[PDB]
Amino acid sequence: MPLENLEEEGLPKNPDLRIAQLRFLLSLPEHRGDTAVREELMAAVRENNMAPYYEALCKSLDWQMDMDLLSKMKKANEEELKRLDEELEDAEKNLGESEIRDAMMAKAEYLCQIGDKEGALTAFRKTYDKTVALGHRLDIVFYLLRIGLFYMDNDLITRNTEKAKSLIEEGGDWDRRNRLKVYQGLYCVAIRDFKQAAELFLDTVSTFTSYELMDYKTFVTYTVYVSMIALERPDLREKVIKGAEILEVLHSLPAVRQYLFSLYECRYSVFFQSLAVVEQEMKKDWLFAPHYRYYVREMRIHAYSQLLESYRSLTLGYMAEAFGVGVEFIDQELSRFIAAGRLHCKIDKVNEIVETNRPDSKNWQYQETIKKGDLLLNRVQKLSRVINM
Amino acid sequence: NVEDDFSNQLRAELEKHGYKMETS
Amino acid sequence: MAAAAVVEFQRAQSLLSTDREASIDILHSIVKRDIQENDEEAVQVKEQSILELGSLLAKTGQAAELGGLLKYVRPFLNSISKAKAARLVRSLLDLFLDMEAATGQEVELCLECIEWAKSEKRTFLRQALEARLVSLYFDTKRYQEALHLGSQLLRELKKMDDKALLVEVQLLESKTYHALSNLPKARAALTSARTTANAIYCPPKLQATLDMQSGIIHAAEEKDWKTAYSYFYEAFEGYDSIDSPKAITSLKYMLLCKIMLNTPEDVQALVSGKLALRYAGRQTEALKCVAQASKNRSLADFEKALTDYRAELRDDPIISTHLAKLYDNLLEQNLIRVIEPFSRVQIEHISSLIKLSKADVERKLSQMILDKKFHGILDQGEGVLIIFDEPPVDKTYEAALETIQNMSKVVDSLYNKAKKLT
Repeated sequence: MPLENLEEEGLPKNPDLRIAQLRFLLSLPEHRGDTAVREELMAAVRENNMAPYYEALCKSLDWQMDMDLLSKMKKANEEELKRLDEELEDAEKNLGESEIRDAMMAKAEYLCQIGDKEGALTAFRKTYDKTVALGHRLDIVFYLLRIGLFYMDNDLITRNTEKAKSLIEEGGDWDRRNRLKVYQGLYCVAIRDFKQAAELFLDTVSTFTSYELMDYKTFVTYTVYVSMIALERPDLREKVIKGAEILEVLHSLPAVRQYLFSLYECRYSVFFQSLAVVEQEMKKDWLFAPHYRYYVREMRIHAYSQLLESYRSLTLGYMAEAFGVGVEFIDQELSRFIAAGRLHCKIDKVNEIVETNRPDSKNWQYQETIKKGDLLLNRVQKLSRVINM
Repeated sequence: NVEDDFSNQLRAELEKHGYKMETS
Repeated sequence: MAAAAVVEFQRAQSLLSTDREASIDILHSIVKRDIQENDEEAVQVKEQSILELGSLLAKTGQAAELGGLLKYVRPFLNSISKAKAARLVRSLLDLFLDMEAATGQEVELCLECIEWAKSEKRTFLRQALEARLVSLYFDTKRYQEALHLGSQLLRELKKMDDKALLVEVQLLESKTYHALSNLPKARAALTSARTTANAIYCPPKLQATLDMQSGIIHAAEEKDWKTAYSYFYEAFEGYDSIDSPKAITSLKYMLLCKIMLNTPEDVQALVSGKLALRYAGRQTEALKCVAQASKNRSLADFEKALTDYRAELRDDPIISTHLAKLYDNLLEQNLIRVIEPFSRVQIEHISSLIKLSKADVERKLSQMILDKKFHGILDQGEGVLIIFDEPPVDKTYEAALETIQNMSKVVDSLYNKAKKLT
């Protein structure tokens, strides 16, 4: 529910989309009352084309906030904060079992919606300790977590996550567990790693509740793309197409599945078509990192990797044809990967034959041992002098 | 190295052009 | 008594006398009157009403009259107020499902029915309607919906249960989840099914599903083809009295066991035309073509057949999984004999043994190398296939590679600690 705001706020942020995108982003805060969260989200971005207000930046986004939106924003943020003050006060005096637990709870849907950290830090923590219906506790801890993600503060988010971790096994509700997987994953992308995020994400696909989450169609497409950056072609490909995922969903996967399918088929020609369509639809609607490099780079090597494994020699003429991308472009894309050490092939362009070093036996490994060794040794020589003195 | 997405965008467009004419 | 005495005569008369377009008009008016009826027993009248309308369900057809007529069966069902009655109605539903109409109509009629059974009256009828909706959903490829409908019910009918009709929802669930590729869920539905079913005594149709369903679990999961074959025979015998989509799924399976054995002759010996001819089309022929293919030792026969057949693959889990094993196995057999005496074997020679074209074998081979299911390499620069001993890695070095990595993190830690000295 408040999760719907981050994905929309991603839309002006990413480089596949820009200016129009603010009008849609603006509509959601009036409707939900998420208004405080949106205002907060402008600061978090720190200018990548955002801030649709008549208050400031009227033509800079070429969209603006409405007058009703402004009065409602103020009304909603103040009401929640106002209630919070009195409930915090009244609650202490009476029963600790009942009164405080209820009072914090009453605030809590509203408190996350506004995204106000300060009021939240004290109120949220008190509820959890005292046992009641176990499913209820889990739901509540989730609202505390939503506030911290909005700012992109590392500290606040990590702090929030820990209370949930303790609680989840305690309740044991596997439906509720699945929610904790999504929050961690957003945060995991937030630092950098899609790789961590991917592992969590794959689990969430099984059992799904759309409460405190956006929608099930949005998430499945996210999960298959994030899985892919982490996982190689054999296992992910088999799960999405041959398994349940496309049949049940009733088609929203086609962009990401096409991208995996080409590798399986050994017709690279589809791979290159699939890249543009997946990039805009699936990957880039994200507040937490609309950063193509991890996705794109990992997929480009996976495509080459299988081709290199299957033959000791190839022609250029075959490579160029299969991909369909040009001779120069294929060389250029490769230049990064070989140099980085993702791959290890060469193209003798002028004679149009490609020689491939195989990944088999001690030799490929000897090359490898040395690579880890040089840096290790370098760190060692520094260490020997510093400790000794 | 890293921060590839920017150049990547340019790579994708040009590549398509080359991709249509050449492909089998 | 009214449903039989005037209604059946009047319906037969309108249809016999004046044209099929003319009668449709009379027919609408007759069903409206039916609500009230003029019954002297609600019980009897309702069993017969549902039966007479049930002639229309069987076609199934896509007429205007067909959609509206379907609506009438639902209040009539609630009013029936007899247990024995449920089985009758089930059969008419089976016939609506076997012969396809539009996707949308078929799903909605069954959805609406589930909710009304619940409103007016017992869980017992609500449950019976459910078996059919879940069956039809796997064919439509609306799995997500099938999962929600079947899972929800289970707890509620549990305190009710002493009755034969409830097992059937459990039987149907297992099939839909197994096609879905959710083995825990399929196994769960199986768990419920044999404990509840007790002994066979239950309607011939009910017995027909009980025997058929135990066979699927045994064949795919536990790999007991012998026990599976024997199950399928019993089931077949029970299916002959009715026509349902369930009856055709029984025909596939008996043939399937033989193909599995890897004697293709047995398959040909066995054929039982009794259910097969009714349903004849693509589903009947498929089991024989697959057998032909196994016999020939041609990948191509198998390859062609599989594309057309994919709707059949989706329909039942058993066929999809075993055909994948067979295709893959066959490729594997053909390939082993080709590599084994020749290293740098000619492309024409692999094309010829497998029975494919040169382009097609190389493509498929690419995938196989990656899996490393013969530990060779396809050399494009001569267009020759090479099999040699080229084992991936070795044990000392592989483990050592991981050891050198770990040390790198340790020396870093040592660098942090080390800061304090300076």
